[PDB]
Amino acid sequence: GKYFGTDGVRGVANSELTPELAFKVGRFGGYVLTKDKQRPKVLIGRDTRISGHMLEGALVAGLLSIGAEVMRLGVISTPGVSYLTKAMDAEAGVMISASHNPVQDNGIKFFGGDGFKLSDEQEAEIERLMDEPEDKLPRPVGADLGLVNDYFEGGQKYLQFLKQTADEDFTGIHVALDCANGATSSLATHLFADLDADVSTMGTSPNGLNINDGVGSTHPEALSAFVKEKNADLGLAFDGDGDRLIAVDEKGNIVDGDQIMYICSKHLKSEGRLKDDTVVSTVMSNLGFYKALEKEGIKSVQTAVGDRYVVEAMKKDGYNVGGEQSGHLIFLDYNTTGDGLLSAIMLMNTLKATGKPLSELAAEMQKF
Amino acid sequence: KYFGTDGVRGVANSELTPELAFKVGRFGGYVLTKDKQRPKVLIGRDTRISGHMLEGALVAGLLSIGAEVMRLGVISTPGVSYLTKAMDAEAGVMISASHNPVQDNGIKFFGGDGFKLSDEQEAEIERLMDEPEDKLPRPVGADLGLVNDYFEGGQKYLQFLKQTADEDFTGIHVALDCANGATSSLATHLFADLDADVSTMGTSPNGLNINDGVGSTHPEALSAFVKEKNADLGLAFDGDGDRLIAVDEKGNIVDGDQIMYICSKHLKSEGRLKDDTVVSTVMSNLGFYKALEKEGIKSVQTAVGDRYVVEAMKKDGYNVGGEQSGHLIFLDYNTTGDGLLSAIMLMNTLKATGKPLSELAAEMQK
Amino acid sequence: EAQQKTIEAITKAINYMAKRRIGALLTIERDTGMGDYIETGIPLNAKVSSELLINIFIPNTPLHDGAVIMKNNEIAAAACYLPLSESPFISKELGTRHRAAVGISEVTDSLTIIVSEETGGVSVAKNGDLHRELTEEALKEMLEAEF
Amino acid sequence: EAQQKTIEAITKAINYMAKRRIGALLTIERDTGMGDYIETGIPLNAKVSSELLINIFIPNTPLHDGAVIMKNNEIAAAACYLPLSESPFISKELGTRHRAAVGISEVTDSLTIIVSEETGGVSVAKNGDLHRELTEEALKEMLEAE
Repeated sequence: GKYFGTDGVRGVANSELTPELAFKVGRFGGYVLTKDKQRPKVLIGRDTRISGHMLEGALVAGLLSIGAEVMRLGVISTPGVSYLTKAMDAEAGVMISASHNPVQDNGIKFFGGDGFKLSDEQEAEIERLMDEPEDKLPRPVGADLGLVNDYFEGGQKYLQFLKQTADEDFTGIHVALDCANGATSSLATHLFADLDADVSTMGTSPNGLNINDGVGSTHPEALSAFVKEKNADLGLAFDGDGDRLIAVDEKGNIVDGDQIMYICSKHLKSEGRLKDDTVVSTVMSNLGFYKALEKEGIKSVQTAVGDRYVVEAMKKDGYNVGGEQSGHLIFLDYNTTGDGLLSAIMLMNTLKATGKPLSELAAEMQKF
Repeated sequence: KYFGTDGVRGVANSELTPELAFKVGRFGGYVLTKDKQRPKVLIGRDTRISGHMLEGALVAGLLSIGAEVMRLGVISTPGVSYLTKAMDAEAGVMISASHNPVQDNGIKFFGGDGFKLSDEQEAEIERLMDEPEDKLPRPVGADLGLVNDYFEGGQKYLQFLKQTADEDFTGIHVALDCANGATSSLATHLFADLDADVSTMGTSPNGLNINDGVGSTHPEALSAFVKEKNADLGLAFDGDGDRLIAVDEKGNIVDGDQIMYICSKHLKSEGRLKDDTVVSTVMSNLGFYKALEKEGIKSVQTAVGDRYVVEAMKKDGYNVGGEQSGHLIFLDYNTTGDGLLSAIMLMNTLKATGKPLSELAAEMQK
Repeated sequence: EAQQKTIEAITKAINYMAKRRIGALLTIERDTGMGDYIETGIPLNAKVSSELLINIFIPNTPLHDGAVIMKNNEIAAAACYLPLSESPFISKELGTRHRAAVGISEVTDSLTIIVSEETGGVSVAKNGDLHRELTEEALKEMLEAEF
Repeated sequence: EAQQKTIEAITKAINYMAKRRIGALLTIERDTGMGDYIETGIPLNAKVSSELLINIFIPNTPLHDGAVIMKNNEIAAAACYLPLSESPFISKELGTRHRAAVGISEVTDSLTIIVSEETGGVSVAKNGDLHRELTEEALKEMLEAE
């Protein structure tokens, strides 16, 4: 899609995704989402990548070059970015990250005021302006320039949200966390600590170079060994930007997105919160997932791969829960994109409310 | 031709574009990269609303060639030079446009020694800004630049100024006009931590009110404020805090020549004035040199602009130099003009002689 | 005489939490003794400054759910519990924080500032009346309750 | 007497920030006058309470870049800056906070507690010596030694 692929604008930093390119992105995107209101409120967040700082600087320079009010967030998951953009009625939100990809890669992703990916018309116009070799866009000066209000506390807002979506504190549960050395590094260890659970950490020590480095949802074997080492009740593996979640049972086995979807949707049906008792998923789901869904009387709608179609279906039909085998789970009751920590909280809700271990809950769904 | 006297200057966004600031950061970082393949450039700004945009573009540029960047936040240009020297850092950058209106801004460079970049380096930087091919290395992955914000540097530069006072200024009422600039947070901490009764004005910046009827260039507001609060003296720094204009208890202006005279006379009385000479520009007043002769102080004159004043102080090893503007260099302590340092020296004279500012300034007749 | 220095801190803190979406509830004592309500929170007796107030009303934090009460130019206590106003006349806008603010204005002469967690609009309660949607300089001029 | 309180507050605050891995730096004065270091931070002169301490060191906040200074049984100031010790016995990659703690413990009789933002382990600094990874009762006994 020229510049705006599935996951926004992506490339290897500096060489492909150049700071000049990020500057043009910020400027033209801020202009396109400015049209109606005089001084948009774009807020921006990133993962822990060493290229994040450079791309954030270029993006904020661009956004201020057309008068947009910029709210820096620091390191925060893409779910947190969406939640803050919605809960603050802001015109747009930006996440500089490239989920689970190696540290050398990075990417810019946009969210509208509703908390969803920018409309394809807006992206089309942004790309239209990136082709004219004349920067004929307004250049405000003096007081007309952009404004900046750093909001590094925003995380704790998004934290206070996640904290309230727990049916009770998880006292007496030993949980191991693998945060991929990513955005959730500071968040998750705080969250489950405020929910009274003995957390055991790994991949929570980012340095801008070690993101998704043998850790995270894509490399859960380290967490698989770590769970058995600390004899924890379960392990949680988020990815770089904290939008996926991969669980690990007390036995050390991996619990992919299909099993977590089954477990959480079954629990939500047990609470009656599952809307119409249907679950949205992709082609990538396993046969036994649908088998167990039928076994528990849960209808299901399947869409093409990619979460934009999952959210399209949940949108039009008003469905409560959706997800992918990747671990990217959307609970539209609470958020508009995939939320690793929210999914983890739902899994912990199921664990606490049923008292069963994670292996027993995940064994109800038999993979083919 | 991008690097004038005060570095690269222009009205923000329209002339001094963020693209231009990015090119500045990138090419300057390459020029300052030749030693180690990770320079330590640190960067600071005044309270200008364009400061954030230009800083973002500059940091993007500096990281696009691997330079380690140390953001400083709001700090005076003297503080920038002092920190770049005291940290053995390769370079320092100041986003500001001294005393100019808020719409204007500028990038200024300092080498590791604390002085303006050598004309060879600036020449090369401008050479690279002419090739329409960005053929400079584009480090990737771990080779990219690194940034570790050092907003604490201010308190270092503060901790330095605090030790350059011969004693705390107890019992002195001083009015401060910080032009809503970089000196807003620093000076009010300084003279309060030195036990002086401070009365503030122009210490409430909002990114739009810098040098707005306040500061060294607009001293009448402080002139009225001194008489209103019946302070012993008023101090007016400018936007980036490199100039200083004093106001006596009577409300009269005390320009750079009078402050030079007062401070050099006190330093001679302490023997700290090197060879009992003072460097100045053509713009200085005749009576300034008259009183210099009257107090047995030799004098060297240079062309206008502080690069020649510091050139003379460099070659001849001289202690003190200045201009009528209020830009005073005390090479014992700093390498560029320092508003707060000059203020501390003036307060030293006041405290040690007990005389009022009017009486001290009356010794030099304009 | 140097109370303007304190108003500067209060206005900067309130404009900071308002520019974002940080709930706030600041009461300020005047003539009525508020010790009965001070002794319900975490005692501080701290010097004011904007940064302390902003830190007090941060999410997740302990002493943020409730109101801080300002006494003789000092933050006497935080996380204090204020009585809710049984009066009708307003409820339609949720309340809770606003209800607790309005409740103390019938019983005390205190001037209570509020920042909405949903809107970010600055509200003030005095003599039982709650003024909504205040501007930055309207509140500043409003804060001249000091002589 | 009035030492059981404040001490209880310090340990409760430290365990709160340790479970959540929140960096913290708290310098208790004893005999050496540290006013020169107090006048560099945000003055509070507040009564000591666990909740106030927790609020001070929130991850990113105006009252978090620096160290809290305790004089008498009151938090004299917050966000104060301490000198770095440049000592080789500081296990590297840590520093910053730990360097400042040991640096202020080299010059003064102060007892400096630190909470690591990376590990969450409680550290203590006295007379230039830094003991890492302390238990709750180890910190309790140390703070009763004060």
